[PDB]
Amino acid sequence: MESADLRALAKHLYDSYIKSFPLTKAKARAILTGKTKSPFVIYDMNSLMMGEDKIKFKHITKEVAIRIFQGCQFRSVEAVQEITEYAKSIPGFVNLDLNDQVTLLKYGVHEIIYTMLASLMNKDGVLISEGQGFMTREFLKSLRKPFGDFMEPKFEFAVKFNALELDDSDLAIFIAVIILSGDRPGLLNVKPIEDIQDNLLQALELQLKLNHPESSQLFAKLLQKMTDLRQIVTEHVQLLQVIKKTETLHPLLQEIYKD
Amino acid sequence: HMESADLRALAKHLYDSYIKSFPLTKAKARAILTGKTTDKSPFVIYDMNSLMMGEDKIKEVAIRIFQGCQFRSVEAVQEITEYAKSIPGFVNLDLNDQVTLLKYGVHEIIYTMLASLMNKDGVLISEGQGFMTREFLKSLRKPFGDFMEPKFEFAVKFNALELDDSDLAIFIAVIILSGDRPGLLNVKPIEDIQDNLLQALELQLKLNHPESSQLFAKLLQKMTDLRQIVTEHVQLLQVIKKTETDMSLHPLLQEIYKD
Ligand SMILES: CS(=O)(=O)c1ccc(COc2cc(C(=O)O)ccc2-c2nn(C(=O)c3c(Cl)cccc3C(F)(F)F)c3ccc(Cl)cc23)cc1
Ligand SMILES: CS(=O)(=O)c1ccc(COc2cc(C(=O)O)ccc2-c2nn(C(=O)c3c(Cl)cccc3C(F)(F)F)c3ccc(Cl)cc23)cc1
Repeated sequence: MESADLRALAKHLYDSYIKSFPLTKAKARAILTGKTKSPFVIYDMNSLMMGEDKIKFKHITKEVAIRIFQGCQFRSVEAVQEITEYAKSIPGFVNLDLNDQVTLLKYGVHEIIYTMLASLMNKDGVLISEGQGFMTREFLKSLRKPFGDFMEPKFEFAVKFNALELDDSDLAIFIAVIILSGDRPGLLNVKPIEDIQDNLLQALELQLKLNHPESSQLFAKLLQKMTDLRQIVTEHVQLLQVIKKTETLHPLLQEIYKD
Repeated sequence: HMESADLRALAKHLYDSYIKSFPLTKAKARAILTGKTTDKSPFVIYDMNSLMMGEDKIKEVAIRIFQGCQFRSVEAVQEITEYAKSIPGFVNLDLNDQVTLLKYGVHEIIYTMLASLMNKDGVLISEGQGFMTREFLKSLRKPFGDFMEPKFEFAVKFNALELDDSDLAIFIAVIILSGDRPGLLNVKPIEDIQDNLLQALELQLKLNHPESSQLFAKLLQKMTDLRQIVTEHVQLLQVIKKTETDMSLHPLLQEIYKD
């Protein structure tokens, strides 16, 4: 692969990335820093009870920490259809065996949600509703019994991840790399998936050297994050499993949020 | 007004979710029913002697058949639910509108998709391994005999249109997104999505059945009939319940009906 072909693959994903996802990282960083119609801030129970009436949330039908929990699930399901659509533009993806496509997404969406969620997060809280809102980390971390400790590990990850200082052109490729993992359980034909990931890895390597020439071994250091990424996704589901056996939904709803 | 290229994209997107969400396609089901094959060959159930043997093979009578359908309907509801999540726009509607669209739309879609498993003489069962003759079901006792046949009756008429899975994937999507369901909160954005699916359905049919005079018009007129048979169906279940008190329904099905 000559440099000309990789740079082309980079723009192809960067362009598709911009179209697929509602709030890019460049906009979210301008909002958080304060360089841009301020977001409505959620810092306690009373302000959330206001933000729902104001910034009318679509997941509203209930106890406070549960409602926060379920609004996240609503946003996750949405992001899953967003990532699914982005995958279709990864050169090669739509030519995979259809079962391999379903498998790659089934297993990759949590690591990619966790990743892109770092784009909307800083030390102190997280952007919501396409940047219209801001929910403080102090508030999320303070929620009761299980719900408090379910929220904080996200902020903890994102603070470490954001130290890498990636932008949207870096992330468009890094995301494509996650999807095309050849070690997902039960793939039928691994070779062409590794073939594509070897191509994206090549595109990721070059992008980083061009876009961060002063950041020694940034490529290696981001690949070690995918190590870290495997751990929080496991933690996550073993924390989901625990919520269910204690806390609470409508049978039709349960099918949507299944898995 | 969407550009032709954008619509055709929507068709391919939906056909692809259809192949992925539903296990027994219509193309496969017509391959079994036609026959001419040795491996794709159903065990036929036409009486009790055949029923007692197929259980070993395919692995009171009318009750167990009644119960087998409901277990199978629950499965189809989970399959349709997963399909709904990929209809572009669906997961972004008001959550209660989502439940409403599904609550009313699943029966209309099972009946449509059950016609794929049907010819004048019977129905595939157990993912195509089995086949149950219409005559036998029609011969079941008390109320249960007349419970099975109206499916065959609608299905023979519907299948005369000769649609394939690329046509049905869109027609199914159009059904889910009906803005005239009881109790929707935001009718406008549901219609907005349905106008695009209608647009996508018209073109697909005009291209895939160019020798079919007014196939689009005739196919929308089938949505008339479907509305009636769900009424008939739920009113015959209600009557069976006041007769067969042993019998229990599935909570997910139980939730859909109470409406
Ligand atoms: C209380 S509200 O209704 O006003 C409310 C609405 C919206 C949010 C923002 O949340 C997210 C936004 C995007 C996005 O914009 O791309 C992506 C993810 C989340 C989010 N997912 N998530 C999970 O638990 C989770 C995760 Cl990580 C991975 C997979 C599945 C899940 C699931 F399914 F369990 F949900 C969070 C936990 C904490 C926080 Cl802080 C955010 C998230 C917050 C509050
Ligand atoms: C005796 S068995 O266990 O081997 C057995 C298993 C499976 C069948 C096939 O049946 C179906 C298969 C599929 C499918 O494959 O997608 C889809 C639907 C039905 C089916 N549902 N149904 C109902 O009454 C019904 C319906 Cl439509 C909608 C909602 C709820 C119900 C419920 F709950 F009231 F039941 C039928 C009635 C007659 C016939 Cl002919 C078929 C069906 C047959 C035998």
